[PDB]
Amino acid sequence: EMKPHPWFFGKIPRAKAEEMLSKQRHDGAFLIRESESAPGDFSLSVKFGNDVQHFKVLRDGAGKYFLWVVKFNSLNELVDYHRSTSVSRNQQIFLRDIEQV
Ligand SMILES: [Cl-]
Repeated sequence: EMKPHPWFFGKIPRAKAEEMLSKQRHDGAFLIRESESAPGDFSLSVKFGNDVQHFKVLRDGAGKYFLWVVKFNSLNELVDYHRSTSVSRNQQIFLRDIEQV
């Protein structure tokens, strides 16, 4: 019973993603947005404690997506990968869906 993903927020400003995620209770709560500072690139924003961390979604020459090293044919696969491998090199932070209304 296929539903849209609760993590894609399109073109919300960086600050608005911070505003929204700061109200989430659980570390790893996250969203993918379309960067305003680098149009055509995506960004990943993630709740951690009293902070919101931002990551560039990077592309290889073939248009595969990655944060650090492991890359995927889709944002959806990148997201899913990072539900169980940390997005961060300084903390263990695993992507989890927002609590949505
Ligand atoms: Cl890990």
